[PDB]
Amino acid sequence: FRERLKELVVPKHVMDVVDEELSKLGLLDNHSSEFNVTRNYLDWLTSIPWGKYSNENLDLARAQAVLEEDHYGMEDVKKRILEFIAVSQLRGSTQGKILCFYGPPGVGKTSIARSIARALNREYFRFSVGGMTDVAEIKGHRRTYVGAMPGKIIQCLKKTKTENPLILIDEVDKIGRDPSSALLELLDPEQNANFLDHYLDVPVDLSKVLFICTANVTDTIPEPLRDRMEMINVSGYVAQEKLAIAERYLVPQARALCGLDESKAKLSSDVLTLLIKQYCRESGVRNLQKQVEKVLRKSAYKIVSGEAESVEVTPENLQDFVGKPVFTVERMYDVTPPGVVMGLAWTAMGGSTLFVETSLRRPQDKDGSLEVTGQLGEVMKESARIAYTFARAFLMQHAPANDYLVTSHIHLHVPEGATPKDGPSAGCTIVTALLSLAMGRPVRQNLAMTGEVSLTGKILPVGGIKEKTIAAKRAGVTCIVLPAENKKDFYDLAAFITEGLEVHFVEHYREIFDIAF
Amino acid sequence: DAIEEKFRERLKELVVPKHVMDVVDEELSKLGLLDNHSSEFNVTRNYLDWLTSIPWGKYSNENLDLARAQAVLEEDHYGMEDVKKRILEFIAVSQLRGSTQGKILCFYGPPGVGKTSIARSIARALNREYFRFSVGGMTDVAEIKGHRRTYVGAMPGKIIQCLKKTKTENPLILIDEVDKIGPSSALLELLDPEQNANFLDHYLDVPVDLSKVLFICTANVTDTIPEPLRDRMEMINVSGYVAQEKLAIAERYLVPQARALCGLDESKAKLSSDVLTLLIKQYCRESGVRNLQKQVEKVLRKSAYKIVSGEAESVEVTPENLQDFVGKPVFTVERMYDVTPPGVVMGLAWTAMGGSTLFVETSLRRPQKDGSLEVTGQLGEVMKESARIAYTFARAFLMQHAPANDYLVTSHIHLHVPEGATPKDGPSAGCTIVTALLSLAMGRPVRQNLAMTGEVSLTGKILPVGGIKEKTIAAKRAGVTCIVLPAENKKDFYDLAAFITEGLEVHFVEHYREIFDIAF
Amino acid sequence: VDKIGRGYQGDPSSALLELLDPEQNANFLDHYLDVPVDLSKVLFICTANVTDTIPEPLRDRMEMINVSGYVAQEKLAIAERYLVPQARALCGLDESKAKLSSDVLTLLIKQYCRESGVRNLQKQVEKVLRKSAYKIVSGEAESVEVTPENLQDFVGKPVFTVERMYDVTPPGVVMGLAWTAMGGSTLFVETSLRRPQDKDGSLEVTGQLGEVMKESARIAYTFARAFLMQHAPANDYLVTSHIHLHVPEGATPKDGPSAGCTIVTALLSLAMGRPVRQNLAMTGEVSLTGKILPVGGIKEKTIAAKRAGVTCIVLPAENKKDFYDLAAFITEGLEVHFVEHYREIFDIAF
Amino acid sequence: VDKIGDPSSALLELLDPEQNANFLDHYLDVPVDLSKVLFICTANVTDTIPEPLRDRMEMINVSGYVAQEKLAIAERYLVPQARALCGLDESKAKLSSDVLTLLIKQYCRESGVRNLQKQVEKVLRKSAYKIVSGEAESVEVTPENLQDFVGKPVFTVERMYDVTPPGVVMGLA
Ligand SMILES: Nc1ncnc2c1ncn2[C@@H]1O[C@H](COP(=O)(O)OP(=O)(O)OP(=O)(O)O)[C@@H](O)[C@H]1O
Ligand SMILES: *[B]([O])([O])[C]([C][C]([C])[C])[N]C(=O)[C]([C]C1=[C][C]=[C][C]=[C]1)[N]C(=O)C1=[C]N=[C][C]=N1
Ligand SMILES: *[B]([O])([O])[C]([C][C]([C])[C])[N]C(=O)[C]([C]C1=[C][C]=[C][C]=[C]1)[N]C(=O)C1=[C]N=[C][C]=N1
Ligand SMILES: *[B]([O])([O])[C]([C][C]([C])[C])[N]C(=O)[C]([C]C1=[C][C]=[C][C]=[C]1)[N]C(=O)C1=[C]N=[C][C]=N1
Ligand SMILES: Nc1ncnc2c1ncn2[C@@H]1O[C@H](COP(=O)(O)OP(=O)(O)O)[C@@H](O)[C@H]1O
Ligand SMILES: [Mg+2]
Repeated sequence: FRERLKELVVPKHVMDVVDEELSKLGLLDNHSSEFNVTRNYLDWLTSIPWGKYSNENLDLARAQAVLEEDHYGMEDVKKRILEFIAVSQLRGSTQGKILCFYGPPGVGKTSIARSIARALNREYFRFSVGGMTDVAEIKGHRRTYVGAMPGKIIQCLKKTKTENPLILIDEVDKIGRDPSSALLELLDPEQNANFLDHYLDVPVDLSKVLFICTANVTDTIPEPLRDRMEMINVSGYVAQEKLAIAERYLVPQARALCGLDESKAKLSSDVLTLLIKQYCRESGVRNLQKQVEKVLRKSAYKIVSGEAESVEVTPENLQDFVGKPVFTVERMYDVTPPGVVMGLAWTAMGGSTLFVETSLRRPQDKDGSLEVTGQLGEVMKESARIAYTFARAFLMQHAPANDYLVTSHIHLHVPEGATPKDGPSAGCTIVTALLSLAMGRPVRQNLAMTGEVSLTGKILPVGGIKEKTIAAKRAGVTCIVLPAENKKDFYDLAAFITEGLEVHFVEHYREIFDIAF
Repeated sequence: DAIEEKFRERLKELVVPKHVMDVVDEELSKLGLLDNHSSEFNVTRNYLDWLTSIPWGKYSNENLDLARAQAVLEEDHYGMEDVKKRILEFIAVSQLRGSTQGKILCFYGPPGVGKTSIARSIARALNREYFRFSVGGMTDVAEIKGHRRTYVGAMPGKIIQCLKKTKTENPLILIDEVDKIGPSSALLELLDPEQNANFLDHYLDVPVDLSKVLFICTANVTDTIPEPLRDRMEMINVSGYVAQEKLAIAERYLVPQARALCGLDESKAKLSSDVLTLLIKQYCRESGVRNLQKQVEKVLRKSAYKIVSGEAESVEVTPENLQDFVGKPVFTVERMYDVTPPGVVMGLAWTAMGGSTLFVETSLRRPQKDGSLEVTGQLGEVMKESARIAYTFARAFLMQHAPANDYLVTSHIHLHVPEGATPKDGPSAGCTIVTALLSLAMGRPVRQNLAMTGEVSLTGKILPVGGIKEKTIAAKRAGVTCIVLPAENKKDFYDLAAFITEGLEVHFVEHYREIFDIAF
Repeated sequence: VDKIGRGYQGDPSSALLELLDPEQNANFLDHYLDVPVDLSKVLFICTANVTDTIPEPLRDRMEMINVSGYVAQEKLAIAERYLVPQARALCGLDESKAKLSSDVLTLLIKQYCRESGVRNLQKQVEKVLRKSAYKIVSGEAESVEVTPENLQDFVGKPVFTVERMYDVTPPGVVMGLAWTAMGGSTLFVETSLRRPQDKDGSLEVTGQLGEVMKESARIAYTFARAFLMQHAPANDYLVTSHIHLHVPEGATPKDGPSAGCTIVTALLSLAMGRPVRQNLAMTGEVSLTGKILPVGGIKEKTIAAKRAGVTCIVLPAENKKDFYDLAAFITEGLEVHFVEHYREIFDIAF
Repeated sequence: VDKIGDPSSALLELLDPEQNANFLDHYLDVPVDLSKVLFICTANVTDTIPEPLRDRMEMINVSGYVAQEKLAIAERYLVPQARALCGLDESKAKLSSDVLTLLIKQYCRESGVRNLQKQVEKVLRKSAYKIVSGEAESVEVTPENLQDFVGKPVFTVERMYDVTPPGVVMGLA
């Protein structure tokens, strides 16, 4: 009854509400519907914590030791959390921000939230806005409908019993059809102080909550939401990074979940590099986690079934635990013919490498044409047209007797003809492929290039230098050609990502021609 | 019975009209006959709760001191001249007629230019009550007009809830994002001085008097607003700020507020004007100070960390060490061509994020039966048709000027506008395309620091264009020293601040012959 | 009534079919009363902007009567007889403290307020009046006068200033008239040789033309060929030349079956190397054999012609009733020629 | 579980092993420990609304059956149960192996046995009628009268060509 509120610091308006609802409760009689609906209303109103904050430890070094020990890498998230702690110290009060991590699947966006709430000692709640289409799942129903529930944030405040509980909203890319309004008001510093749930009319404060959001790509998020939160990039890992993550975090966790311990089941680091290079193709450690779980589960069975008293997974018997090595190519061409050139692409899942093939379409050396296939977007077809024009101009100025590309009928294809692809990059790639076909020369053998081209030959910047460079390193390239204006993007990469890479920053195509031949 | 007294007491400080009093008496006498357990009693008590929580005569005591209100406005925002002049005229009229009043305004402009915050500043300057009301993406008319008492989940809609929350009958309601409304025929009644005096909410079933509410709508564009709704409300433009205004805003409003938000002191964290100019010029590219606020907050956060953690006792940010806080510059090019080849010409464009500079490149698709022109660069249909017009006029002009050229009628040309991923549109760049074609044909480059904008017709007439301010700013920023505008944009250009048109040798033209004699 | 929601759950425009039945109003059955109520003595008045959005069964029960817009003279009368006095009653000013002379109001209508309604004129009037009130109550003045020179200091910069692209027409252009919501509008039709020689010819059109207008261009091109063949059988222009036709202001979309005669005249003037009469607008749909067919919006087109300084207007002969139903001040100084076939337009224009 | 309608958060809380020990139901005010019950859930597509379920739910994929496995299933489990349901027995109505392979190959090609079950029930109902009415004191189904029981074959010869001319080549879909 009224004892659930003597520990709470109840506001005045909600005090009037609970008083008038107590009057209604007392005037009504038992075993009646109205009695029960008022009972539920008052129970919900007296279950909300109206004045309490969780004791938040603003100690810097302890929180840094907490964060740095349960998650590898991810410097941006930890730096932002430490600055958050510093600002909370200076302000003297417990404050709240709105953050958003975006990155490929399985890079720690969800577990870093839990470790963060453990560091700040706040509570923790998670709920996904993925498939929801009606706003009553957040704002709640109304007290009049036959089945009435107060939503999914009042439930947070009730079960956590706090006013700053670090709500994590997973997967805000997926949104039905628009609850984005309720989302924004929930994620707005001007609409947070008063929330006004639908079930219980009285508003509640949310300006102390720490809203963390996780997405895979920023563009599917509504533009209104793309301004009420900061954007921290959680990036994918490399082979050695994945291996460190595996050894230090995945094997212990999966093992302690399966029941075994360090003696009864081991995984040599060579087995882990096998499960990384071949049995997995990703920028995260999700499928790697599944593979390690499968290995340890079969190990647990072989233990309990009495086939062996301890298992040591080696490269010699990994097949008995996972089967055959999918992904045993790692790049289409090993030695490129005169017509094909390696290019770099990227997407939300991470970087990727692709090739641009050219060929003659009719048997000779009335102008030539250029067929283009490969499920290419409109921008990519226009870039191919620009590349064709500039390649003809360049071949005329450099080898005025070739006559190729002027009388020849060419066909240009980008393999994997099933997957669609777009973008203004690979213009320099298309120019290089056409010129190498016209000259009958193959380009340097481990070489990838990325960069937009213009009708006069200038090389314009591109995007996603980090992921493209990761993919080029993984595909085993030694040289790489970039636009000169992406130097600042390239030199933000860690020192171990750009070790065996010979880099060239160019402004005009003549430099790319000098490099590729 | 005590609820009869509670309802009859709420209407003591109110001057209730006659029809509302009739409805209240009927509903009270009806409530005095129901059973406290039936749903009829619940719905009648809800009706009498909503009927008495309307401020039937309660007005707020507005501040009508012009000097006090001007001082309030001038110390909350910066340079919103038209909005402040409008509110001062509003006060002047309310003072000259002695009674309160209501209007329906619409502030429209690019994002982040303080449209939705000047509303709160005005509500404070006027001593009104402020209410937020978002309409973007709304689809249900029952949010404006409500449902009957009959239905279960029945609320009286947003305006009645406003009147109940603000407790005054002349609040300031900010109908936000009327250009993105999904439903809009209810607003035709909400804000229409004819019907406005008797607004019928479907729940109350008794008309309210919104004739003294100051409605303020915000939008980014006026093209997506229905024509009658644009006919109802008054449009007031809130344009984006130039670099100097952005600097003044950062120095006066953004850095102090971000220090307050980060819990700093002025002695601890300092940002010189050079650092702020560097931010504005290189780390953010938009019309209003919205990303600049984020950059300032980031710098101050990293300063707070360097202090609390124990690095230093004071942080003094310089244009040198600014990298250690926000990283490397983002927009440090300012121009694609330094010396234009014989076939490229610099044009001007603009968007909601300010103005831009783009070049029109041309070249030969085939060596040395007529010619063709292939255009690429993600051009809209208007831009492609302008390219066709430019091609035809360039052919005719070169025929009349150099009759023995034979170019432009026998050559196959490719025309490109770089940044091939960016979609472009608009009838301008006609003169730019004509100049590109003629320069490629004659083998001559244009004047070296020259930008031109203007729609061309089939006989060579230069027609007016839009966004002279933004194009002029972008040309000045890109190091342009000669600008060629249409003659009918002369007043648009001369109504610009003196610090924009300072070092620009401008030329106003009517026919293309004048542009040709300039550019060559 | 043209804005009722036809939602997934609810179509009230079908429940109106009983409320507005001239014969079945006498027994209108409400679902709460369950007793028919005689409604045949009620004066129902509906208001709409567009008529086609009302279902035909419903549109048949109403007596649709039209409330047209206002021409400049009616707008000036409305202003100085209802708007300025009401604006003064609102802003609490007096006739003696700020006077809006008829010259100022005429200029304000001519340059700023051009649509059919009278709702923007109200806003400009009260803008002037509130700026005067702020000058007065702030002590910057004790009385304000608004003249046609300091008007731009009150309302801003004019919105309409040119009214005419070409003042003297070259051998390829010809003036046509259009219907707009902001009064009428004048537009020209430019034609130009596209290739360096006077294997057949071709016509390319630009200017954001609708489908009906492109078809009108095709028909006008065919008839222009036929007419120039019968008239000057040795011209050979329009048969082997590559023409480009442009309706300037290439950003705004334009449509309609009019401008047939305009396009024929443009092509013929280009072929003969002759400009048309220097103050001559024309409008009319042409057919494949040359017949000039009726058009719409005669009031607006005539207003726009008279406003752009046109002295000779040409209309189809079946628009004579439309033209002579216009007020006396609209059609007083215009030499109008009504035509049935195109040959008459050719004789007028040359 | 993917045909569920708030029941989503209710299940999300129920399956949780930290809220498992205290499951207070609205009828019994007394809590009950459910930390010893074993929960299994089945579905057909993993495109249901809650994603944090799939974080706690361990997905296992039950693939289809090739024709041999379907025939073995039909001979061992399906036909006995259908006989039990129709009241027949192996002496009265017999379904040989070749007729079952024919039935699978020409009528039921999906990944499950939902269609083959209805087909064998159809055969057994026709057989029950034939033995009760008196057309035959015992029925023997054979690949030359199965259509008299189930109607026309659904699938066909599967080879448009037997010997390919110079132009045509067989691909697989
Ligand atoms: N001239 C100015 N003076 C002071 N502050 C300003 C000014 N312009 C913008 N701001 C600041 O910008 C911030 C946000 O601006 P606001 O959200 O009002 O922009 P907006 O135009 O409403 O954006 P949107 O159209 O997207 O709603 C406010 O905190 C405000 O202080
Ligand atoms: B480039 O950076 O623009 C690049 C060119 C690529 C087609 C060789 N495009 C991409 O990488 C796109 C993403 C994108 C970039 C820029 C604009 C629009 C889209 N990714 C892909 O095309 C792709 C295709 N298959 C697999 C992975 N990624
Ligand atoms: B012009 O004013 O028409 C201009 C031509 C430009 C492509 C050289 N176009 C634009 O300025 C458009 C805005 C617009 C104006 C008029 C009608 C429709 C649209 N802006 C852009 O195309 C653009 C492209 N890239 C970056 C920024 N703006
Ligand atoms: B005509 O009367 O059809 C005319 C042809 C004009 C392009 C020379 N068209 C219009 O008047 C249209 C309205 C219309 C009337 C009748 C049928 C279809 C359409 N208006 C416009 O074309 C226009 C032109 N410029 C600006 C705005 N509107
Ligand atoms: N640095 C890391 N240390 C430990 N675990 C990691 C790390 N990076 C990723 N993981 C693993 O990734 C998984 C979480 O991925 P998540 O961020 O949920 O991806 P998504 O939400 O995009 O599917 C966890 O199993 C976690 O163990
Ligand atoms: Mg706004």
